[PDB]
Amino acid sequence: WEEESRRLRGKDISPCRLLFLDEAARLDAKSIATLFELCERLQMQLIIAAPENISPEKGTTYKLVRKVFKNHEHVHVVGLRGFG
Amino acid sequence: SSKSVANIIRKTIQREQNRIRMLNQGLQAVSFGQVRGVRLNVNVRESHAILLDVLSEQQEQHQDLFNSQRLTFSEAMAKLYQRLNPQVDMGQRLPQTIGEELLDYRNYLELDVEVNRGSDGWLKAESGALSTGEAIGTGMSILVMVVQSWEEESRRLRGKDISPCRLLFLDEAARLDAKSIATLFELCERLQMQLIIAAPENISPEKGTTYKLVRKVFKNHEHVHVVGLRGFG
Amino acid sequence: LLDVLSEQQEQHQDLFNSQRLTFSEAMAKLYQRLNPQVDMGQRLPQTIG
Amino acid sequence: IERGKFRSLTLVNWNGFFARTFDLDELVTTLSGGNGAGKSTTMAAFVTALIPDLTLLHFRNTTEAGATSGSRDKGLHGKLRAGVCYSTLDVINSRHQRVVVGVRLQQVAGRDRKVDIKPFMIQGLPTAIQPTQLLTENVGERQARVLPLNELKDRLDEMEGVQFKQFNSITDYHAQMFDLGVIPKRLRSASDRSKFYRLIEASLYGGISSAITRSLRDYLLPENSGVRKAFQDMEAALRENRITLE
Amino acid sequence: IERGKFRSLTLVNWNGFFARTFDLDELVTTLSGGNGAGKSTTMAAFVTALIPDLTLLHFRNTTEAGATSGSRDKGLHGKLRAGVCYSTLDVINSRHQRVVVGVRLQQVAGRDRKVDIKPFMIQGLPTAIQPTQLLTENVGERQARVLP
Amino acid sequence: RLIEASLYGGISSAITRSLRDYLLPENSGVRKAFQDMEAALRENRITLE
Amino acid sequence: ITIDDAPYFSALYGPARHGIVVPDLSLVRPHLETLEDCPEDLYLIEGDP
Amino acid sequence: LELEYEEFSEINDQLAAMIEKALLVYQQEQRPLDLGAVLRDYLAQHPLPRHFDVARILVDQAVRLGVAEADFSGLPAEWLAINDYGAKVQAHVIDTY
Amino acid sequence: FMPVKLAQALANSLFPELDSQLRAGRHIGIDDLDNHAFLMDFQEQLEEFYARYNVELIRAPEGFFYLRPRSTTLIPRSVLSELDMMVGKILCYLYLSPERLANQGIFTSQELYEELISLADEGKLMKFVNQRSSGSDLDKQKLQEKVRTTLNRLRRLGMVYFLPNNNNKFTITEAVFRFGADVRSGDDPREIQLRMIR
Amino acid sequence: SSTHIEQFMPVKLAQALANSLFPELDSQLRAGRHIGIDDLDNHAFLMDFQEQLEEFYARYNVELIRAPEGFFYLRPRSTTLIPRSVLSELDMMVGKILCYLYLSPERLANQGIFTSQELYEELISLADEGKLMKFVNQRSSGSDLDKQKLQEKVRTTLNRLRRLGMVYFLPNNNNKFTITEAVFRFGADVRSGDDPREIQLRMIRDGEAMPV
Ligand SMILES: Nc1ncnc2c1ncn2[C@@H]1O[C@H](COP(=O)(O)OP(=O)(O)OP(=O)(O)O)[C@@H](O)[C@H]1O
Ligand SMILES: Nc1ncnc2c1ncn2[C@@H]1O[C@H](COP(=O)(O)OP(=O)(O)OP(=O)(O)O)[C@@H](O)[C@H]1O
Ligand SMILES: [Mg+2]
Ligand SMILES: [Mg+2]
Repeated sequence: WEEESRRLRGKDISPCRLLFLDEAARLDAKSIATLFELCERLQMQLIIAAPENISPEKGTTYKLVRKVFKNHEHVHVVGLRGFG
Repeated sequence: SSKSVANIIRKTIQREQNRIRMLNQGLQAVSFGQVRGVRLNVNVRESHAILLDVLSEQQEQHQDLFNSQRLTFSEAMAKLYQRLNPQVDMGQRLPQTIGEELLDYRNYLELDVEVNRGSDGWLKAESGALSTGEAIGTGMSILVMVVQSWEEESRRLRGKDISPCRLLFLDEAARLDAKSIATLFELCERLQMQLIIAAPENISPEKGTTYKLVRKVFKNHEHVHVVGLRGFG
Repeated sequence: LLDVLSEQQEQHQDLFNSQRLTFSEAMAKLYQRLNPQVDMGQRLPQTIG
Repeated sequence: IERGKFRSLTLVNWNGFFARTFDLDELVTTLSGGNGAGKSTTMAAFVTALIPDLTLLHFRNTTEAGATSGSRDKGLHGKLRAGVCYSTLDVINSRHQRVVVGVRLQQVAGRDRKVDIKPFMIQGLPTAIQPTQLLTENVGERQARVLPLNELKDRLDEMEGVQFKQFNSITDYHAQMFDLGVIPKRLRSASDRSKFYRLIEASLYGGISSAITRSLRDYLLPENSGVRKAFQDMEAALRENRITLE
Repeated sequence: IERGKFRSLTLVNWNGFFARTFDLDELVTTLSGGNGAGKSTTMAAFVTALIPDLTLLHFRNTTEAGATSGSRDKGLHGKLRAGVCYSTLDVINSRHQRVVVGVRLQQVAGRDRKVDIKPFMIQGLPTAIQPTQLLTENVGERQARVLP
Repeated sequence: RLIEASLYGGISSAITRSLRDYLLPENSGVRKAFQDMEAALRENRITLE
Repeated sequence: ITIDDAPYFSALYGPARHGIVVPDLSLVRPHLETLEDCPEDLYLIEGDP
Repeated sequence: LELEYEEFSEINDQLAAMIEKALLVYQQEQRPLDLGAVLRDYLAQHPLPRHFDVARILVDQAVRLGVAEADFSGLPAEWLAINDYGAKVQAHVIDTY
Repeated sequence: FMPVKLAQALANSLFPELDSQLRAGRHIGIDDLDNHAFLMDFQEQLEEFYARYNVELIRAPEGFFYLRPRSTTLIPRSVLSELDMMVGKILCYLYLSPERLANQGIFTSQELYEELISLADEGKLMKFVNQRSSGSDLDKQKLQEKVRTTLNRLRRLGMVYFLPNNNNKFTITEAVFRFGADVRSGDDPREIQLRMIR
Repeated sequence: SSTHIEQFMPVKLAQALANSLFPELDSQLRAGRHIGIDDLDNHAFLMDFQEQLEEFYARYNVELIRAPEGFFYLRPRSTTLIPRSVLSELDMMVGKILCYLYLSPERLANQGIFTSQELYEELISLADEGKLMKFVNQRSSGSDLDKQKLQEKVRTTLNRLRRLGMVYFLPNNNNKFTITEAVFRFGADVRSGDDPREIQLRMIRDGEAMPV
């Protein structure tokens, strides 16, 4: 699709690239390594989700915890880092 | 005639309600994400409740329709049911079949599944209104309901000293978090029910037996190397 | 089929002595013309022509 | 008291498994390995041995978990290998009787991907003999030879007290399994088989099953005859008279 | 040429989120947490802000994937709270221009669980302004309010 | 379709079934020449019918 | 009851198999004189039904 | 408020490093490897709560080295004990490197 | 090709009739034994069949089936009158608890006429008949005539079943809930229904 | 074998119903639209599966009919599952005039493009103007306001005939339009040179036409 629109687009704009994948836990370490190298070679952004932190040494990560609180719900978000 | 039929139907209904209520208690306080309990809600349809009451107490008002020997009992039941709730239509089907439908007690009951989610009360379980793990956990709950019911059903046809085996699966088990897996283990253990779960190594349950698999090529053929561990804990 | 339609009688009659190409076949595709077995609908697909 | 247990699962000459036996846990057994290692294959073996009905058996991929029938391929053929294949279960009842139940599998030759299946059961086997030993010959070659049902029948009949039963219909096989307490309900008819398979496969893929949810009363409530047969007998005189008149 | 990138995602008054902003990564961004934490909800908010066509949006469970169901409920309404809601994206263009696209979402009163969407776009916003603050008013002692 | 298939992951049934429609782009130069032949073939259809 | 205990119980209860359980047996004493339509030998037992 | 942070522990990676270095000798000499003996010797070097993880990691490293030719004999292997408190292992000896 | 079960479903003798009815906008309740069972059995395929028309086949949570057209509907659409929704919301209110003891499920035209006149505001009543009207006998007669007319329209929709005789007495079906209010945790149906009627 | 389309339906009929053209066509047909030779897609489709469609619709107690001029339409029976309606007498006047216009070789040079004014002029040339005016208003006596009212009613009925598929307006000009062969149904009372009464009886017997 990006190649098709080369004619219509202005010369100086390259469109953004982004994809998703839910339940990433279904993939093993080798598969995720393959996926990361593919997407980085293509300048492709990814957003993935998994119950457990399946990607500790690449990109950014957020941890979500839901708290019941005064008869309603609230989500607490904290970041994670590769090394400490 | 009349009252006695109503009494047998009522007792059958009562026994089913009580058994369900007993099964229902085993599922209290099961934690799956924000779900905290599961129930099988049993209710009686109105159009049949009034029919059952009429057959119990107003029989002198309809005895003409019951002792008329030109038609059989099931036909009498169908005709009485059409006399009540007259707006009901009949799909050109024999009154005999509608009668036998009225004779089957199950047709009087309405069944639902409910979950006690978060701050809210009891809600009907809809897949689209739950996360992934909550859906998996609820499915397991209903499945154990079915298994218990079937074992109670068949025991009257089995030897006095026979207890059937119980086993269930779970593929791609990595979708459940540790807390949910603890809940599931507790359930199956309390139910004496075996489990076989598959996960790409992401989960390492300490209890039970574990098998490590690795696929290789040997003499130009696919071969699976297998190793096992057990007894920890 | 593109070869059949492209190359015309007067020059290529000397070429047409091959067993695979003839003029009548364009009308033979009238059978295929009536309805191909298309499945999913968007925009507008219709026929061999 | 003392509920029965499944003891082991054995595969012979499946894709990636020439001869493998898994010792099942009393509570939890966990299969673990990288993608494509063969986990789902083992569960396929288990269920196919449990319910050997080719009309129901359909191992669709986990992705696209809920779609229609779609292809004509049921996904089983590719898991076998050329030659003869087996899948067997080992069970211990409350009576502590050791019973071995299983099926023999073979790829039917042709353009299409079809399979042939035959159930069987063995009783009275000594505790000292394992299934893999029964089903293979240790010939001089590097790799053993899997022996067909003829050799197996001859080999078993030679044993003292061991009985080998080979079934012609699935109904008989399920009847025997129920009588020995291997399953919780005796699968009277194809509809019962379908519901039992629904239960198993819904557990396998996971999630709130649509089919279970639709027919909830059909699954959770037993059918009671008492309310009916009285009225069938009382109704009999009229039924016969009506039929005679017609 | 330098390809464009998504800088961040913002949610306001969603189910469980009052006002939260996720800063995306250049290559990979991961969301973790126990079941029911809210990961799939974040995915849904992003895609809704990308394609607001309400005829298409249909958030099935991950189980039952690939089954064309025609479900009675598309699953979006329940992910929203009462009152006004937002979902916005910040993007850096190849021309190094900051543009903020988004949608205003709002439940419809009535028996049918319907939803209203109104897209919008902002250009030229100073780099120092955060969407979380732009979309809220500070009322009281650190007890901000959302504004239509 | 593209984004949803990515979100749930895997071989999307709808994508593969119509792969031509998704991958191959359309060309206007082909259309400009085919306009004339389109008129002609329409006319032929008319007659045939 | 199962088939294994059925013969035992049938032998145990003998003719009284088809009696009625009634926890007092004094409340029937007034009703009893009215029983002109009943099997020639009626059995009554006391206990929690 | 402003986002906080939390960090991971690399103890298991270190454990994998010690085990792989300790095990490399078997391949280099092509010495037959028995999981029973190796696990029994190696678990003695750590306390009981950590045994399970050590066993898992050791198996992960060991299976990459060759195959066991006995697997094609049709003869199942036995469950060997590897420590007190009752832990067991099942594996044929690794012969083909 | 075509899915086998879809071909089976539309081959059934009941389909033409039900098709005709549905296209008209009729609602299928639990009363219509055979039609309701047919829809229950073949829903998964009928939904796909009608999606080809840009029309949605919905099963209400109460249990009744009906069609909802999209903006791109292939079926010509039509729309109810204001007085029609007024009467519909009244019928939804009458689906009450004391109804069981008050009428045993069978109402009369007069119940609805008097309820409508008592509960609605005069201004919208005049807007219904004609703005030039003012509290006159002929206006009330015209309003009665219009009430009978719209009630027959609703009977066509399947909302209300007339008892089979010339007199105007009827029973209310569950499908009337389509006019009803939104329900929130713990809210009383009477109050919310009245709140919308106001 | 079992689970096989042929058990429940002919293959050609299922193939037709699965086509992408069917819903459009079905919808239209039910609404009373006539199908001529110009809308190729539809016409061709009809031709290809004629008998299957006929058999199908038969289920409804309706005849899918093919006029000699090559146009398709729906004729309901007395027991029809689908409602049936009749055209107004003004529609008939405009219909018979559109028919004569189609035949007229004198105007064939227009290439089918006619103007509302030409139609109106032809109509008043043939029918009794002052007596026809009675239908517009009971008091009409040739006043211009009443003449404009007549022209506006003609404009309205002509628009109804367009929905029935009997006439097509130009893409950019609404004062001009083109005819189609479907108009020949207005000549059903005279295509055979016989007793008008007997013809009329035959037509009412066939369900083609009702009196007023
Ligand atoms: N029907 C089949 N035809 C051909 N190859 C198959 C078939 N079924 C499975 N395979 C292959 O067999 C190997 C094992 O597949 P299997 O589904 O058992 O893997 P797995 O270990 O369960 O994987 P995962 O847990 O990641 O789904 C894979 O290479 C798969 O491609
Ligand atoms: N439409 C809805 N109506 C009501 N509650 C909903 C709805 N959608 C999601 N929820 C609830 O919101 C919470 C967040 O669900 P969500 O799927 O986003 O979580 P998650 O962290 O992605 O979980 P999982 O990884 O198990 O899919 C859960 O409690 C879910 O039950
Ligand atoms: Mg798998
Ligand atoms: Mg989720």
